[PDB]
Amino acid sequence: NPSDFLSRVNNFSIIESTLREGEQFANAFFDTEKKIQIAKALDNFGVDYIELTSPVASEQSRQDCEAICKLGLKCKILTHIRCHMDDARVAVETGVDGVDVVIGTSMTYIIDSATEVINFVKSKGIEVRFSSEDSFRSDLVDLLSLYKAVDKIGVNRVGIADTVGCATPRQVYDLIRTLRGVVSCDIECHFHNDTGMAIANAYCALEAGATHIDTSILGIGERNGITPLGALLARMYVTDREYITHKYKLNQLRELENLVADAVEVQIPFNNYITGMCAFTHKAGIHAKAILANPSTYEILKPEDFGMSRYVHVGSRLTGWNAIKSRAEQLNLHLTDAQAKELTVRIKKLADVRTLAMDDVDRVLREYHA
Amino acid sequence: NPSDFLSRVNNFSIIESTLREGEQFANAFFDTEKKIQIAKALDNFGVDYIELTSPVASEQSRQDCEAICKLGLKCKILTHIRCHMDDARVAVETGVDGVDVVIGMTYIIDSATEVINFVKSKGIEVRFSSEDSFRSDLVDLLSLYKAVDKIGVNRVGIADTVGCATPRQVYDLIRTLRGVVSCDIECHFHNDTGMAIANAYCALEAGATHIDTSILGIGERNGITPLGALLARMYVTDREYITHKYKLNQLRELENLVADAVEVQIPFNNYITGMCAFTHKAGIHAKAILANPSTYEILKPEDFGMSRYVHVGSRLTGWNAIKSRAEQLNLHLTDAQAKELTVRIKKLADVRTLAMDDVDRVLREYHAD
Ligand SMILES: N[C@@H](CCCC[NH3+])C(=O)O
Ligand SMILES: N[C@@H](CCCC[NH3+])C(=O)O
Ligand code: NA
Ligand code: NA
Ligand SMILES: [Zn+2]
Ligand SMILES: [Zn+2]
Repeated sequence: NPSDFLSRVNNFSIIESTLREGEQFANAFFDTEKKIQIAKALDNFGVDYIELTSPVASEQSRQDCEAICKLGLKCKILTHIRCHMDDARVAVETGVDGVDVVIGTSMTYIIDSATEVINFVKSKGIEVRFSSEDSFRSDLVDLLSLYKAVDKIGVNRVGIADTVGCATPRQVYDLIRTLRGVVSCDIECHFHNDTGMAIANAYCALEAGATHIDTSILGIGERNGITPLGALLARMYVTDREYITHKYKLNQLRELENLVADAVEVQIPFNNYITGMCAFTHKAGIHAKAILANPSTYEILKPEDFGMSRYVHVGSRLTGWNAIKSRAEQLNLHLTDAQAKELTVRIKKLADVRTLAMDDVDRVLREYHA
Repeated sequence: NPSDFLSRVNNFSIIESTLREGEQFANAFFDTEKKIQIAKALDNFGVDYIELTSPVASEQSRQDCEAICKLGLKCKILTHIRCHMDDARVAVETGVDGVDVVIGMTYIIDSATEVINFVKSKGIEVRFSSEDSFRSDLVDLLSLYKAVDKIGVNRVGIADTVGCATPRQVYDLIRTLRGVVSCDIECHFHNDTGMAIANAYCALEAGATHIDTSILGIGERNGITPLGALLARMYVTDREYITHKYKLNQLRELENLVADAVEVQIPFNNYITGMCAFTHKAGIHAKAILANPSTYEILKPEDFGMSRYVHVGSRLTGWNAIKSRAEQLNLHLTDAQAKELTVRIKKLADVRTLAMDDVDRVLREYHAD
């Protein structure tokens, strides 16, 4: 009971990191124009913050950070620096709303260096966050003493980052809960998905009092990336439907993912949360009898909350035009006769070149909107 | 730290359910021969149990269950039934090693006693499970497991059929169940909200002894705990245990075998075997972290049959992209093979723009060593 009072499950902010973490994705090479498209779409979608690659990284990186701060977006624009006064100056000139100071223990000297940079940023009227890299493989007592010191100085947020992807949910819960007892400020969390824990860790972090979670569209990032944006929203929606459906424009998630999928040349995985081919499907037939209750009894995600029309009850392999129509009708693409013709021409010239895959259905449909 | 004594993180069994949960996957239509292939590959990979679609489901289900029990596999073959005596008779005749009795208050426990004792009298292992355990009345559920434990079963089963359970709620439930019963505990987790691997992990921490998985997680809706994903997690917790128990270098072929049968791509971000799993960004974006990218390698590629993390500077295109990935996968490609692959890769880009998913797709037909 009492700890429910600290839970942030229906009162948190997303720090969208497709334009920071996502630039570490193996196939991400965003140009200025494509970053701007993504920033605008993220803002329309309803995230509170977007984070950008450090403006010290490169020239184009500094220019793009300046351009994005000039767009008039509703969400706040963040970036990050190393703990050097040099970098801080560059960052505050760009027009960002906040700066993360990142350090690694991954001792008395850290506290001193960190104070100069924190007060400089603060004096420029800018939000300041203080974070550690590889927080779960850093000495616990040193880490916490450091957060305590910077809390006494005054920052807006402190950050925990599982950079390596080894943290487990109850381990995260316990650390965040202790951090929540040590500091008086807000708490942001960043979780790598190497072992499948990035969404679970995000959730436990919120339960323990974290106020801000980093996400990435389709989870793109270093290695297999971080907490996916869509995946977190699916989880948080189950916890509080009315909060998530009103805060975000959930019916825009598919277009937002397709925009990134195009840029980084990937297919939306068949089992992607919400938007994957198979996410809103039930098996009909001899295999529906494999559970005791009717398949429709298990619909934790309501399809129309996410812009879709139904669960598809699959009893046979739908092939050709049949597969396209079903998926298109599920996605609310009201396809004209002329559109239906191209698709079955493209879908043929595809299957004739190579034996068709379930993923190809969504792939040939990408170019279409509701 | 006393509860560490109850943890099963380095001492557990996998109940592989590609041939039960997986048949509920939208595009799964396995024939006898394909089931037999998957069952043999699973046994070689080293899982302790496979689960099969109930032999009451259809004629072909019944036939396929019989055939698989006759293959001489090392792993135990399980099936499941409803709490009905007729179903029990069919199941025991098939030659399975174990039967799960699945239910949805006094009437339940009388019927359950009847079925359990029958199965036990055949010298077959018996498991008692509930469907949608996390949306059932807690006190009725636990009283039920207690009663069934006094009768004596080999295992009790918790199933998050709907995919709403959270890791700490899983931990508390399994932990209470471990206090209530004296027997083994199996857990089944759906992945609608991304919690299936975390729930599996927490269940092991709390004393569960058996976890259901599926290849690529395939199952009803977006499926259950994935086989590869669970092993990646469990490998980090105990590398020596996982690497000596499973044949992890056969994971890719195992997934490709299923992927081909159910007509899907291997997702770009798939645990271990996805295009991107063993990649670092090189360049201006390597500077986004403080430490060298190679500091963050919780999974060692050579433990999973791979040769390196690929350090990505530019966009590798054409045969340059194929070569990089084939060398990562230890596919020693002949000049003849390298030729035909370059032929196809263009005879595909000339139909449309290449996804990085395509690289793994054209490589599927190729084996290591
Ligand atoms: N990619 C960085 C992000 C740290 C974010 C800190 N606010 C990491 O994994 O450590
Ligand atoms: N498909 C069933 C499997 C139950 C397994 C119980 N041993 C479910 O999700 O509930
Ligand atoms: Na406090
Ligand atoms: Na006990
Ligand atoms: Zn990161
Ligand atoms: Zn299931």
